[PDB]
Amino acid sequence: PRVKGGTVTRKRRKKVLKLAKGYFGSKHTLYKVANQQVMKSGNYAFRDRRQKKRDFRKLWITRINAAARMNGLSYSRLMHGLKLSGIEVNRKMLADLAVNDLTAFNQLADAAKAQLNK
Amino acid sequence: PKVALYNQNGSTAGDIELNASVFGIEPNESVVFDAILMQRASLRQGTHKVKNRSEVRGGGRKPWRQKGTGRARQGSIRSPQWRGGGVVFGPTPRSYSYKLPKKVRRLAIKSVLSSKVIDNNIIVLEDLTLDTAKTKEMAAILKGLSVEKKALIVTADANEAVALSARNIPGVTVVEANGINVLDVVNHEKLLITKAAVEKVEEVLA
Amino acid sequence: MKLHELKPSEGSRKTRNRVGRGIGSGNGKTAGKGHKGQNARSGGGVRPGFEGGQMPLFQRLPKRGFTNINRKEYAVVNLDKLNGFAEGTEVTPELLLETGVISKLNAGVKILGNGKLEKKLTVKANKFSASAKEAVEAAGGTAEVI
Amino acid sequence: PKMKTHRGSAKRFKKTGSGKLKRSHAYTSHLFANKSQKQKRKLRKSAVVSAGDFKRIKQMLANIK
RNA sequence: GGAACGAGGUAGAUGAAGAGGUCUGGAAAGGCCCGCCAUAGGAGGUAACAGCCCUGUAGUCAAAACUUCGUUCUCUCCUGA
RNA sequence: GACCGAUAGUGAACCAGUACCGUGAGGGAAAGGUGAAAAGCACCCCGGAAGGGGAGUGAAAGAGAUCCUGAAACCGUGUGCCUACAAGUAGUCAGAGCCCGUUAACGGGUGAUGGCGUGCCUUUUGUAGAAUGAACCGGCGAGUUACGAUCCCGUGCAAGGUUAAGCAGAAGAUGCGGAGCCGCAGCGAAAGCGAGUCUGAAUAGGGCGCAUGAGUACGUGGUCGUAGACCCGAAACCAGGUGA
RNA sequence: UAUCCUUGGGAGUCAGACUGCGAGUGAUAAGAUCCGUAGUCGAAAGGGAAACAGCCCAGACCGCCAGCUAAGGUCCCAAAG
RNA sequence: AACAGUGGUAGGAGAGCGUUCUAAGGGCUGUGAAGCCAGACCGGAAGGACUGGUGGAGCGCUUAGAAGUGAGAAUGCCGGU
Ligand SMILES: [K+]
Ligand SMILES: [K+]
Ligand SMILES: [K+]
Ligand SMILES: [K+]
Ligand SMILES: [K+]
Ligand SMILES: [K+]
Ligand SMILES: [Mg+2]
Ligand SMILES: [Mg+2]
Ligand SMILES: [Mg+2]
Ligand SMILES: [Mg+2]
Ligand SMILES: [Mg+2]
Ligand SMILES: [Mg+2]
Ligand SMILES: [Mg+2]
Ligand SMILES: [Mg+2]
Ligand SMILES: [Mg+2]
Ligand SMILES: [Mg+2]
Ligand SMILES: [Mg+2]
Ligand SMILES: [Mg+2]
Ligand SMILES: [Mg+2]
Ligand SMILES: [Mg+2]
Ligand SMILES: [Mg+2]
Ligand SMILES: [Mg+2]
Ligand SMILES: [Mg+2]
Ligand SMILES: [Mg+2]
Ligand SMILES: [Mg+2]
Repeated sequence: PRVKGGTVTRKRRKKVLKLAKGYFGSKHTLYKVANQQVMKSGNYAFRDRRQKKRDFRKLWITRINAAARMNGLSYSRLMHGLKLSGIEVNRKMLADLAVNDLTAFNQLADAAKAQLNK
Repeated sequence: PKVALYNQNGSTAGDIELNASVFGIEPNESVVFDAILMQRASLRQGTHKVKNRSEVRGGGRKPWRQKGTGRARQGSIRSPQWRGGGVVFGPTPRSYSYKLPKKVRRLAIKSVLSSKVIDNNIIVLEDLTLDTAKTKEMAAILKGLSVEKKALIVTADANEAVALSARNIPGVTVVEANGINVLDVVNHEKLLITKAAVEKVEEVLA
Repeated sequence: MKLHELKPSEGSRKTRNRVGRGIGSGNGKTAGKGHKGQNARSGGGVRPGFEGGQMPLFQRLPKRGFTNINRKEYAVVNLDKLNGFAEGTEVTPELLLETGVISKLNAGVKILGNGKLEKKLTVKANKFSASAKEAVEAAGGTAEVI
Repeated sequence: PKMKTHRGSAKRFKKTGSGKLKRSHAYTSHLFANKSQKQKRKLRKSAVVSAGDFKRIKQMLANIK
């Protein structure tokens, strides 16, 4: 029996074009360039899901350093102080304190400072 | 195994012993599967063909010179990448039939008959004699025997009166003892065999 | 079995491999033939036993022997086969052929002396091995050549 | 169509009981002055086809019993 | 070369049984509830998918004329141990 | 009919060997569908007409003659968000603001700004490559079939296994058909001998075998042989014709 | 520590590249050429060397707005003296 | 359950998705089938549903079988733009 091309080809390509909504010009309209961009977007999305975890850690460290230097400590020494005091609060939470509850952050910073002066 | 021996009316006239060598064996499912595929393949007509690039009309000359035109090089307007061109491969007339070993054939039919007995779908009649060809008569007989879905009727010899009475009823097939076969028996839910026909079938298989 | 509940015996059937149907199949693109060269071409490859121009093995070696027109082949029967028969039977080639002990007569039946025979038989055959003749006679039988 | 036996090979090989191929030795035609008697004694005997070569040419002798 | 007869081919004939009730619907052949014919439940068509609406089908018949085959008869021919 | 269903199937579903092309031999297309029924839009309005807007017919006119369905490229109209200091393989991750409200989901649309980031394919030691291929969209377009060989797997029987043609039968199953084929015994070039046999002067040694045994029929799958043999592509060769 | 061998089925490969080390050819030139030896690439994404197949660190089944380290770094671009 | 592993070209092996047709069961459909057009749903992937719009008569599902069975590239062929 003969198998006509049928509707399978159009269905598959439409799915890709729907994933390409919002792409510029032909990249949301033409299957080949759309297909390339959707494939390329896949590699980028994977890469960036791993880069996300570095960018936010980078952001937290920057914020902690600013708040630390408001207590007369560099980030290096603050983190060393916390480790000596056994504090396991991570940089996401330290950054949160620095921004949302600065008094709490200073308490942790003072704890670190005690250990450093020991 | 023992089964009830009926008459056309539908009353039980006691029982009858079927030969265990034919109706009592453990159905070999694997050989039944093969028997069914083999038979259905043997029914295939296999009359299908396409035209390859040699058979398609025209296409002799080279569409254009090999070099210089800037077109892809082509050899014939009936190449398989051309619209209208020859098909690459595709259906060609062939037969699908093949043969199983005789013993596998016998094992298949024995398995299928013994399976009928396991499901209580084997109706044995003292005899089946119709006075005249009359579909009404046959339909009444089948209702008497509580035959609802398809049924295969197996007579010992050519029974013209029965064949004509049952010909027109959907899903009711009439067969001589010689003509019984795996696909027919498996297809039809009930097996109405006559006592005379049972011995003829046993004679061959046993 | 039901026509709507058919199952093949496990491992009796496999699905054919279809090459050149995309990357994910693993036989996409080059369809298992690697890259270029004679072996990858359609109807490619050299003839059986060709060695690239190195002299083929068969041509390096010398022909041997001849075929005898009058070559006789005997349907051989060992003593263990005769043991299947009953005592007092005269085992002729006609009896052997009918009972299916031998499939084909060829130039005749030859009895050979492999195995044991514990039955008195009147073996009639075209040829006997020295061992077979002794063994048939040793068990009280007769080994008549015919 | 039936596969055709390689007739040149049929004249050169012979199947053994276990399906190996028996062959003659090369260097057994002439120039025997240039070969030591030890070589000649040994080349006179038959040999078996190697595993490497057997797989290359097994199909050429398929029809041979 | 000629008759008689038989079976065919080249047109045709006849041919059973539900507008069943009801529900949607432009339109029932469909759904639901009931029947009936069948040697006929092949098929096509009919306002949606029909064994019971039409042409049909199974079955049984039909040829002025032409044509094919067959069997008998006529006719023709014929000694061999 | 486990054949095609309008790029398919005949080149030709249609006024097709036609149109067209060629001096000629010759080559050689494209092109199906209103509706159940023309009931094929009376009449009115704009217009020279075409084409429209009503009104009627119809179940439907968003079925009105290239008249079933009507995808994508492509061309437009309206606007919710953004856009005139910006360096862009155009996305992706982060992210306010504004606008919406879903297959109700740690929702949808847009995206100021930040980080990262040189298409796809082929061919290559190595290609973002300034090496090759693709204007775009759609359809079509490439390991198949027959017959043999071999291996794995499955099944039947098993020192046995199996029929071919053919004859009966639904173009079937099946029944009959044992001719033939493979295996159970091998060794030798052969005569021949035979669990041995060949070499040899040899009860010697050694080779190949046996003792240390499973084959066969059918089916599926892998590969191979012969066939165009995975598909496309030469420059040429030959044969018969057509042209001064 | 968990490979190795025999038999059989199916392959692909025969253009290699650079880096370190031991040599030849060359001029103790070449991103040159030809071998030995180890690695990486080829067929390997991630981090570093500004960019940079072959160098340094290290092997991506997948998610996380968690942590510790490698090479390399910590004045600003740009995480950290 | 524990432990271990899970980059990959040529290539080998396994398990699947989907398309057309057939058989057998069981269904859907004029109270609207296929196709087409949306959507924020589902599955590990190929993919599968549900709802609404269009459409106006055919089509799924389960098991098995058979293949003209899957396209983005061939200066591919044809059509449209
Ligand atoms: K190459
Ligand atoms: K169409
Ligand atoms: K295209
Ligand atoms: K002339
Ligand atoms: K390579
Ligand atoms: K609707
Ligand atoms: Mg296609
Ligand atoms: Mg031709
Ligand atoms: Mg691969
Ligand atoms: Mg290539
Ligand atoms: Mg040479
Ligand atoms: Mg009538
Ligand atoms: Mg009638
Ligand atoms: Mg309709
Ligand atoms: Mg056509
Ligand atoms: Mg219609
Ligand atoms: Mg190069
Ligand atoms: Mg090139
Ligand atoms: Mg180009
Ligand atoms: Mg170099
Ligand atoms: Mg690369
Ligand atoms: Mg890993
Ligand atoms: Mg640290
Ligand atoms: Mg900094
Ligand atoms: Mg195809």
